[PDB]
Amino acid sequence: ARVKRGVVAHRRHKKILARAKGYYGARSRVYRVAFQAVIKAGQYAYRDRRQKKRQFRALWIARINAGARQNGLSYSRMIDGLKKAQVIIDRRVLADIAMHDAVAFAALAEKAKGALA
Amino acid sequence: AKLKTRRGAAKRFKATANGFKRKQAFKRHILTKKSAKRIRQLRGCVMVHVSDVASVRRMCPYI
Amino acid sequence: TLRLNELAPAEGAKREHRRLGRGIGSGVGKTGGRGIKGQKSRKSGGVRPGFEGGQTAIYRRLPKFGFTSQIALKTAEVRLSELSKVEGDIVSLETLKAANVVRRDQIRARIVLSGEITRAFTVQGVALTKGAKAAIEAAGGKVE
Amino acid sequence: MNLKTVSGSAVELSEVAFGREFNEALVHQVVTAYLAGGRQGTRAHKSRADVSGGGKKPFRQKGTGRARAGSIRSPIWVGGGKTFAARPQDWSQKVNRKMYRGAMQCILAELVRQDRLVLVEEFAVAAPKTKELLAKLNDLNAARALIVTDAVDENLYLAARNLPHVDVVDATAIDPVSLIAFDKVVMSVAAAKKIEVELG
RNA sequence: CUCAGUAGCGGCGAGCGAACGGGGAUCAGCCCAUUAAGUUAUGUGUGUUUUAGUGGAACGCUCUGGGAAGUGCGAACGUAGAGGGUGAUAUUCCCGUACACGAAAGGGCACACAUAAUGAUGACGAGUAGGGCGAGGCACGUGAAACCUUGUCUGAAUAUGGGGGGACCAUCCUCCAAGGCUAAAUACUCCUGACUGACCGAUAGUGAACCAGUACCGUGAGGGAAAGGCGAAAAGAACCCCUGUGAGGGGAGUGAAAUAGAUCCUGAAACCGCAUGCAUACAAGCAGUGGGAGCACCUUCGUGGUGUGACUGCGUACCUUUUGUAUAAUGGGUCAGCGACUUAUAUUCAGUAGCGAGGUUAACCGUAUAGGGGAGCCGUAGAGAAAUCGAGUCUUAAUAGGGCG
RNA sequence: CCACAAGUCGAGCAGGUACGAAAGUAGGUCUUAGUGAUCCGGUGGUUCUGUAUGGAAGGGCCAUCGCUCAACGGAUAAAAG
Repeated sequence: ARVKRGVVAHRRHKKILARAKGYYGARSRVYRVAFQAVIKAGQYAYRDRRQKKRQFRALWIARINAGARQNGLSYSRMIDGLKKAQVIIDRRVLADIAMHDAVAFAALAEKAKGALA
Repeated sequence: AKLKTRRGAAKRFKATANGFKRKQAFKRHILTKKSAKRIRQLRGCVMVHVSDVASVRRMCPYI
Repeated sequence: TLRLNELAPAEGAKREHRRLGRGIGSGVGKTGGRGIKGQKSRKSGGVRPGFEGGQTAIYRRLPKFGFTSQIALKTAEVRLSELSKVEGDIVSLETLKAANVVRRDQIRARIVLSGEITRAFTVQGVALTKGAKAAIEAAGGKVE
Repeated sequence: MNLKTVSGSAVELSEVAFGREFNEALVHQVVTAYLAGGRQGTRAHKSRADVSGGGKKPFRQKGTGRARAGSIRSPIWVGGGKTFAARPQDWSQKVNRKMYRGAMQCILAELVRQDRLVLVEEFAVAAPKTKELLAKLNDLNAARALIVTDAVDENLYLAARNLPHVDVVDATAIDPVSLIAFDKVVMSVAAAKKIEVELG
């Protein structure tokens, strides 16, 4: 029972090369180079699925800081005031309101500052 | 082919009901200086230690 | 049922054999379970049985003892319960050999008390232990 | 056991030969053993010693820049020997006598249970003509069949030789694979009695 | 085939390794000078086989199609439904197959007869048996070393005799050396015929599917390749045009198909062009990844699809070997194909199946995976170096004690 | 105590004994170093074995002897640059 390797080997190499579409030079043409490039891409994606949450939280905090300083507070004081006033709205929604509706953010700042007083 | 016994080991070990028995060393010569207690306590057969049983089994497959 | 494509072995009767050196996922890839370097990782790598690295071996630092008897190789031992295989009621060396409880090259036999018998036997020219003789007589037999 | 022939008469068959409970694992082992025993096992390959040439070292050990080589017939090189060259093999297995008999009894009991066995008082043909046997089987509703007879008549043999899916055998020549392969088994009463004496 | 990896041999190391007995295959004895069985040639007569060959059954419509053996419907032969071919897949189209028949001539084997030869220079075994010295063979390495062969030196008795039974002696048992012949069971395949394969399918299988032991290499012995495929049928492209009366092409024509057009089935990857869309000439690094504007085409008009990725956070390949490698430590120019835990026997453990105080046959016979074959092996009892005893036994003066059970 | 092979302490029971009136003490010396496995052979005993049988030779068991094998768990009987 002699077994030839061609069809299965060709299919495997072709699947790797298909996942390597768009890369520069030999990384999309040569199997040895393309195979290393796909594994490293997978590792990078795994790590960046964790990095993404940190980056977006930092962005929300920056936009909230800008809104609070326009309304006369700092980010830390505004967060403290809201926590003392029992408001449980999160930073993503607070940043959305800060960017798109200034009057509602001013009302939230008034609530926080009243709680601080 | 067939497994072959190590005849040197076959001349040294014999099988009991649950193990192997052996003779004791240091009783061949230089006996005057040895005390009577050693002379009479090194006489007779003892059992093969559990650490050497496996090797004895590999060396003597049919006993 | 009962077709050549509807028959299977009992569960647990067959296993796949171990194939070394076929990739990371298999768990026995690369070195194939042999470890890293040394004599045992080479082809035909084991040392001779009884070799202990150079110190005097267990079977050579101990003394030899005894001698081998030749009549013991032709003496035969028979359990009492084995007497039931004998056809007839005469127990002798020839009838034991015919019943195949004794090898054809044994010159004498001994009967020991190991089991039980119910029939009455007559024993001729076969040695008996005290317990075996008591059992044979208690079951109704006799000797010569 | 009491079983009727095709024409309504009664026959008495032993429970041991025709009523034993089915053991699929045992039957599978025996059938696989028979199929393995059918193999021929004739083949060979040439190792690095058997291949022509290759006695001399191709080039010196050091200084050339090549990977070191000892022969042009190494199993790494194209055209070299096979690493593990095969030899003719024997594929037969040992089957215990009692295991074979028990498997045969189980197979016959299952055939009786599934009604693929037909008992016939007498089975004979008058001339070695295929059409006569075909008509007899067609009226018996046994178009595809193994016919087990006590003693094989020449006319029966010659009539059956050319029929597809029809075979004829003696009572002492039945085998576990052929008992299963065919759709129905037509058995004479004398053959059943002899098989009973043989205990399956 | 067992006995048995037993008894033994062995720097008593590594290792080497019987016999007796039992079960099978095949079976057979005959002679030493008037000379046997047998064998080989020659010739004759019977039987068998072989080297060419002859006959050999039975299918039509309909659909798809370049082509029917394929679809649907309904028939026939079968002692023939093995195989091969035919424009795709045929028991009834062809060659054949089951079966029946056949030899001027020639050869092989077997049996009987006849004529030679040979067995057969040999008539009961003397430089022989035995011994001293040195070696060889026996499972047996000088060992307590019997037995066999002999290079050298010697040397009997001769049936009231002689050889052997593992140093040697006695007794018992057994055999008759120093003269011969003899089939079968056993070993093998350069060859010839038939058949078969859970053997290969052109980097495989022979080195060799092809004008291969060739080309080529070497003074020589010797070493030793690569290279299969148009189409069913050449129907292998008349004639016209560009060009050098070239190569190569464009029409026309053949074909089911010419991107089947001659190194011609299919035609993958590395590698090299042309066309379209987007990005790119103020910006520093394993080239991606998470975000993300704009543009182009498509569109079920979007919280859609496809291509591109300005700007931005993070981010020093893979394998091996190492305490530890981005390491300036090893290996890889790339692609495609090939390339490494096997097979036989023995043994131990774990699963699983049968039988169960029992289980199981080996060689072998066998119209042969069946059925026979019980020799043998494992289990059922230990203690002791052993003789011996035996649910006990060894040690000892001991029934005490203790060790193995 | 200890990988193994080895090593160390030991009350008490039986027999024979010495010294004490006796209860008793004694299985070497205050203790911890003064040492060498297996193989091969020698010597004294022995109710074991004894290749047809009776013996014997040889072997076994008990006691004991031969190594500066000191590279001291000791690759050979036998070895420098």
